[PDB]
Amino acid sequence: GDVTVILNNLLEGYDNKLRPDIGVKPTLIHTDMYVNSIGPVNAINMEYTIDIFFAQTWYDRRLKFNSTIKVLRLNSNMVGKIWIPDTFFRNSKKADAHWITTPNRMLRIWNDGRVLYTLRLTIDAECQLQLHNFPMDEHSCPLEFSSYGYPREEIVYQWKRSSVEVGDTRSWRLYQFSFVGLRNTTEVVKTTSGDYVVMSVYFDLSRRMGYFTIQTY
Amino acid sequence: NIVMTQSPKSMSMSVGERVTLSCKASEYVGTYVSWYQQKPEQSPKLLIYGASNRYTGVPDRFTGSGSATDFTLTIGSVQAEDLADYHCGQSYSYPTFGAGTKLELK
Amino acid sequence: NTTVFTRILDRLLDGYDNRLRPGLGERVTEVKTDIFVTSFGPVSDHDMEYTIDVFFRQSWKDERLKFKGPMTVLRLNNLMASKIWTPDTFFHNGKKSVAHNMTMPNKLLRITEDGTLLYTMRLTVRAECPMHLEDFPMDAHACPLKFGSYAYTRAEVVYEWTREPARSVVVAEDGSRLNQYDLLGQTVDSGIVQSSTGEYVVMTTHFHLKRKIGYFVIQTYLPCIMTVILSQVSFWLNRESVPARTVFGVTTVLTMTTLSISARNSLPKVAYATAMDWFIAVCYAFVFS
Amino acid sequence: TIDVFFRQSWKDERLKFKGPMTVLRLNNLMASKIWTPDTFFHNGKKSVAHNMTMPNKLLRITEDGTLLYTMRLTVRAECPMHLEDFPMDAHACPLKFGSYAYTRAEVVYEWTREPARSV
Amino acid sequence: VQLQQSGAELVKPGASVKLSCTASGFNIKDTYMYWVKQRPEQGLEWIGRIDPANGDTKYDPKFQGKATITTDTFSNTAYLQLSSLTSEDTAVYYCARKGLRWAMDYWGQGTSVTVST
Amino acid sequence: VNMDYTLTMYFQQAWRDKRLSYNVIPLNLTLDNRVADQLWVPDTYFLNDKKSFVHGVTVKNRMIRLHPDGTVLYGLRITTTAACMMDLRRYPLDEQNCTLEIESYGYTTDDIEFYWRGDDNAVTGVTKIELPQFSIVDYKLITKKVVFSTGSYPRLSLSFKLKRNIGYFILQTYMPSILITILSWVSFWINYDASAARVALGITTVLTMTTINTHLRETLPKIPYVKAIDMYLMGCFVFVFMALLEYALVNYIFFSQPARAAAIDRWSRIFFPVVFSFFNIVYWLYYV
Amino acid sequence: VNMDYTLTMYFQQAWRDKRLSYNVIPLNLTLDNRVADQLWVPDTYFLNDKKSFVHGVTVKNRMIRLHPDGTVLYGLRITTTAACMMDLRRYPLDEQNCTLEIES
Ligand SMILES: *[C@@H]1O[C@H](CO)[C@@H](O[C@@H]2O[C@H](CO)[C@@H](O[C@@H]3O[C@H](CO[C@H]4O[C@H](CO[C@H]5O[C@H](CO)[C@@H](O)[C@H](O)[C@@H]5O[C@H]5O[C@H](CO)[C@@H](O)[C@H](O)[C@@H]5O)[C@@H](O)[C@H](O[C@H]5O[C@H](CO)[C@@H](O)[C@H](O)[C@@H]5O)[C@@H]4O)[C@@H](O)[C@H](O[C@H]4O[C@H](CO)[C@@H](O)[C@H](O)[C@@H]4O[C@H]4O[C@H](CO)[C@@H](O)[C@H](O)[C@@H]4O[C@H]4O[C@H](CO)[C@@H](O)[C@H](O)[C@@H]4O)[C@@H]3O)[C@H](O)[C@H]2NC(C)=O)[C@H](O)[C@H]1NC(C)=O
Ligand SMILES: *[C@@H]1O[C@H](CO)[C@@H](O[C@@H]2O[C@H](CO)[C@@H](O[C@@H]3O[C@H](CO)[C@@H](O)[C@H](O)[C@@H]3O)[C@H](O)[C@H]2NC(C)=O)[C@H](O)[C@H]1NC(C)=O
Ligand SMILES: *[C@@H]1O[C@H](CO)[C@@H](O[C@@H]2O[C@H](CO)[C@@H](O[C@@H]3O[C@H](CO)[C@@H](O)[C@H](O)[C@@H]3O)[C@H](O)[C@H]2NC(C)=O)[C@H](O)[C@H]1NC(C)=O
Ligand SMILES: *[C@@H]1O[C@H](CO)[C@@H](O[C@@H]2O[C@H](CO)[C@@H](O)[C@H](O)[C@H]2NC(C)=O)[C@H](O)[C@H]1NC(C)=O
Ligand SMILES: CC(=O)[C@H]1CC[C@H]2[C@@H]3CC[C@H]4C[C@H](O)CC[C@]4(C)[C@H]3CC[C@]12C
Ligand SMILES: *[C@@H]1O[C@H](CO)[C@@H](O)[C@H](O)[C@H]1NC(C)=O
Ligand SMILES: *[C@@H]1O[C@H](CO)[C@@H](O)[C@H](O)[C@H]1NC(C)=O
Repeated sequence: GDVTVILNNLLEGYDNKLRPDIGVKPTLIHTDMYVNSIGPVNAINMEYTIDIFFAQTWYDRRLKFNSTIKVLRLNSNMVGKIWIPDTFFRNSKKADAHWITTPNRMLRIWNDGRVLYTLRLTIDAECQLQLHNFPMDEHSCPLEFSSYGYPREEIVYQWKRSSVEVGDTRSWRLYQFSFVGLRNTTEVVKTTSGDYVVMSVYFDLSRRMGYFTIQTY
Repeated sequence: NIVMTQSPKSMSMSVGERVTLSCKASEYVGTYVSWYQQKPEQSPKLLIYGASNRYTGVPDRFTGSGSATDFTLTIGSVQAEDLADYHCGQSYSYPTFGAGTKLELK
Repeated sequence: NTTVFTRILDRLLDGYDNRLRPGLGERVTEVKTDIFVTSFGPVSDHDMEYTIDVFFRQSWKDERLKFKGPMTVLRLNNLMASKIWTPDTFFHNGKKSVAHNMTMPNKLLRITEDGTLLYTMRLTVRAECPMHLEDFPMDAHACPLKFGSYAYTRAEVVYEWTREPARSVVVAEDGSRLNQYDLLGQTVDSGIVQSSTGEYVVMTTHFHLKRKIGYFVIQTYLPCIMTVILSQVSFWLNRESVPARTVFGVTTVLTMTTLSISARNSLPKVAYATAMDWFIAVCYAFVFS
Repeated sequence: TIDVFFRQSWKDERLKFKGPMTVLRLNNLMASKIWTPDTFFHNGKKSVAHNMTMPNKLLRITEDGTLLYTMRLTVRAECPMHLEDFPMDAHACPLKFGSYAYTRAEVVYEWTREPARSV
Repeated sequence: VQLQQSGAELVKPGASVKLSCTASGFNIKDTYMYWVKQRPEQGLEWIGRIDPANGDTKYDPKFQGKATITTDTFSNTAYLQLSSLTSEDTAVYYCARKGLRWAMDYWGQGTSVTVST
Repeated sequence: VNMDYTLTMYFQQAWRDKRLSYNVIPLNLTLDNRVADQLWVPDTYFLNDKKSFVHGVTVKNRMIRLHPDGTVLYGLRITTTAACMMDLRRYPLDEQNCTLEIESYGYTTDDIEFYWRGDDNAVTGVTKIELPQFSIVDYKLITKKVVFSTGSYPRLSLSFKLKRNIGYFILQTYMPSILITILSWVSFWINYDASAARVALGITTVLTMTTINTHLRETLPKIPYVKAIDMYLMGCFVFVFMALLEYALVNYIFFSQPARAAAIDRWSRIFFPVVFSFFNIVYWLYYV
Repeated sequence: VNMDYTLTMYFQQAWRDKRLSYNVIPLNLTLDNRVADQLWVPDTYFLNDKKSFVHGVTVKNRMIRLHPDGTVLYGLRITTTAACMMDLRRYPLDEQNCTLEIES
């Protein structure tokens, strides 16, 4: 009906290569997560699998419409036509989105230009476990993400109050370990390209003594 | 054939008190138990579709409670027009209804 | 002819927006799903996952795809399914699902004349089956398969089974790649999960399993028992033959040790004691008595 | 496994050009707009055509129409072995390659240098 | 939205009665159509359902052969025909459509059949 | 262990499209393999495949070939890892039979018709297949019309019959157990006064047998029934255990009456090889 | 056993394209990584790699940043399984020396 007219007017004269406020101020992006399951923490490879619902929300004064409907709810058919921040996880050995049955993405454009972009990810993050005190060892190893091409002067990330919210913590594949908590952190790192805003989520794992207690001791 | 044992057979209760009805299924019925309210000389009207989901136009004093086999229909502040039969029927398989409970006022 | 049908198709797609669900303003889309399990794949006990090859069928009502021609049902190609709106059903616990592309995309689309669509896919879902291995190897599991919508809350897209919920998930007779377990029956259910974004409809399907105790018997219990008997023989030997009874004791104790080690390697690295662990502990105690 | 620089060269009269340069060392994406022979390895199992960072290919159009088309590719070929003399055996692992869909009347292959000095 | 059944029938024992259920407000090809009987002062009982899009009809095992359910898509009507009837099925026959969670949200009004001489 | 088998084939299909009919040139056109993305090709899929791909080096290995009357030929070079559910109750003396079902996905039987071209020379190159372990005994081509809840679809089936060779197993798992039993039999020619020697024999034999058994059973999957090789190993283990318990019976009543001990040792020397040969013969005659 | 090693790097290249030169604005433009399909980028390849891939989450991990003087800055996040044969004649008291070769 008229939603087609709105969507056509939003993409008329729209350049998805220029971040919102390209030459005014940095783009503030609020990031939230939802940890479905923290996969097996195999010490041999110093890696661990995690499955999350990464949500990013920012303001885009170009996707600003004025109609009776307050929010536009869309699937992944309009994700490749607007600007989308290039958030990548800096300590991921291999990570990939989900595509069955349809690309697992969500796009919600509010009335004042506020965009919400949500996707499902399975990240094989890396953390060098200091295997001393084994098996009486405790680890707290992170998941770091940041923009790739946009330095601190262009894209600034910022956690929400209630950003990271774990699931049930019972049907996870944490066999030898045990989830005890998490904490979010924001810093600024220096790279050959520029200064980047690096966000981190630290998960605290405590190795329960059972498998090794009955296998070797 | 899944059989639904509805209890009690016939209860009498005064106005303004909490009342509860039970419907125990024989086999597994996940949440596909519906509660219908049939007033005398009328056609049954759906109250609770699925377990614990009020139908459009049903007062908030009706509440369902679901499980695999046991289901419950609780009425809160009972008014004077809630004097009717109350059938429970599963739909996980071919639909089979219960015997119904004749609610009465005293 | 085929130009009448080309004209019908071009009239269908002329003025169609595949970014808008059918009935965006005054209706909630009703997706009638269905599953046909062509083969229940092998339940990987190490990863606590399981594979299942399905014919995932969906069917909604699109009023923007009504036509009137010589044929009633347009059995179109799988490439038309990318120009219309199709629900984005994702599996809530699937790990790495693949959609087959041999030799052409294994999809289907039948547009009925009144708009009723039908869209089937051939999937190989590798879902997660959390297991409580506290009765190993005499345990029974209920491996779930939860699928719902992404980006469409409950006020927009509601899912429903297409037949009686007891007859929706069908398993083929010869479709059992289970060599270790034993599929007992399916069990479907429909609920609503809350979230930070909205309320979503979630359809659940548990496949009840039951482990077969033959392989574990043969390779752990018998060897354990025979080892206990072989240890118990050392009593009927006379007291003068110390070398022999010593060999009996040491060899049996170390055979029990290696059996415990080899029996624990098959299972996931779990942090509680299974039933087999108790049997092996008691046999170990017997050889040490 | 083997890792080769598969060079091919044919003559396309539809690509004659006269300009300031003799040969045109064009990109690897221009080679997707002209005709290129569909060579395949008769006994390959799973071969990859490296495209790191950009597709590993090369196309040189000489001024008289002669094309040069070079690929970099890893071929995981088959090599049936008779192991009656194991571990004192000797093998001859083949690498057969020909055309797909073009019979001998249409496309014939040849070695560019002397057959001894080609591979 | 509105299901209109037929009127009361007074049929001799041993004959066939064909009750009609006209659905106004929707198309019967979208949902199923259940037929329910209710003897006086007893619980509801299922007879059978029909999928009007195909014609697949399922019956209660104790009603197989005795009753048959047909449809008419042009007038959006469901017909229930009792082939051979005794003097015991003097019940009230309701016509209902399946609802959201497989419930029967919209019922008819009831055609109280009567078998006597 | 995966109950699958990988086969590489040149899968060719031939239909008749009247729209691709030309009567200007008299030659059978052979177009680039990229024009197949602009024609209609049947939606053929293998029902029991798990991981397959069209070889894509140096190009997408496909052939499209028109004819002046509309006939289209369309070949691919596929590598399917099909599923092969095996009955291992006779392993390794078993004959397997697993198929390759070729079915059309979208089109019912009133929209497409599958048929082998030649009906006996359709499938070639089977008599040149050299497998390292199995050996193709027979192959069959079948044509059916399966019925699903969405219609009735045509289907072709290509079925092999693989008979497993027994040389490798006779070399690897039967001979070591047989010779370990022969070694265990040595404990009878030693004098019954030796208490360490005979014990050594019987205990080393027992441990060796059990080790071999577990290792071989691991090389295969967690199959819940008793295979044939498992039956042979269990029989060998019973023979070893009996030898050890006969040494123990001799050592029990040795001090009381050595004459009966020597008689039992002779009886064992005579009747362990006989019973073992009888069991071995009945085994190799029940399975072969 | 495979005689190879795996390394993850932030491969970055910098050339000067006189066609992508501008002077009306003073800032260094950082375009979306989808414009790298419309510019010219050098055909750099690693000779001794076996399996390589640019990470693609949440987008294709590459940067393409222009400068006002024409300088183009093109970065990738690669994970190369470079192949390097080892000399184990002094195992395990040995020193391996193996490299990564970058060629046009
Ligand atoms: C070296 O060579 C390598 C091999 O070639 C090469 O890898 C290839 O890279 C390219 C580009 O990066 C990949 O192509 C892209 O893939 C994206 C997603 O990839 C995922 O999915 C594919 C499988 O793709 C199928 O499934 C998706 C999701 O359903 C479909 O969208 C696809 O079209 C395709 O569907 C067909 O096939 C299905 C069977 O699988 C059928 O069921 C279906 O019906 C179709 O027939 C996987 O293979 C990928 O795995 C690989 O990549 C991951 C990356 O992390 C690796 O980890 C992994 O190991 C594998 O390597 C992955 O899982 C596509 O989204 C993308 O298409 C979009 O982008 C292009 C370009 O912008 C658009 O033109 C295109 O239209 C798409 O945009 C539309 O759709 C998106 C949906 O998100 C919208 O958001 C967007 O707005 C737009 O919508 C608009 O257009 C629509 C029509 O297009 C319209 O409907 C809308 O309404 C709207 O108008 C693109 O296809 C390719 O997959 C890689 N292949 C492999 C084997 O890896 C590598 O890059 C090379 N290296 C270098 C350095 O060059
Ligand atoms: C699954 O199989 C289908 C069909 O076999 C594949 O579809 C094909 O995809 C390729 C590339 O995605 C298409 O080629 C493209 O053509 C356009 C012109 O429209 C061109 O601009 C592009 O550069 C590209 O060359 C091809 O047309 C398309 N064919 C069909 C029939 O849809 C699909 O890619 C396969 N997916 C996977 C993951 O293997
Ligand atoms: C391997 O196993 C397959 C699967 O069972 C065998 O296929 C079977 O082959 C027989 C004989 O070719 C078929 O019998 C046929 O039955 C039809 C029924 O109408 C009849 O018309 C034919 O004349 C013939 O009697 C049988 O149907 C078929 N089974 C299936 C499920 O298709 C195959 O024979 C086995 N052997 C080999 C070497 O593959
Ligand atoms: C996640 O990040 C948020 C924001 O950085 C943290 O919330 C702050 O918490 C401190 C101490 O509780 C308060 O003084 C601030 O006012 C909060 N800020 C906001 C914006 O909420 C939160 O503590 C972090 N989660 C942790 C550390 O677990
Ligand atoms: C006296 C004699 O000949 C000896 C030689 C071997 C002995 C057996 C070994 C295995 C034993 C297992 C359990 O300890 C029960 C007793 C048990 C069967 C023993 C009985 C006495 C035997 C037959
Ligand atoms: C085309 O193919 C047919 C059948 O293979 C053959 O008889 C005919 O000679 C071919 N045409 C030419 C020009 O070779
Ligand atoms: C652009 O990059 C150059 C590189 O050194 C730097 O000197 C300059 O300050 C950058 N421009 C801005 C506006 O930061």
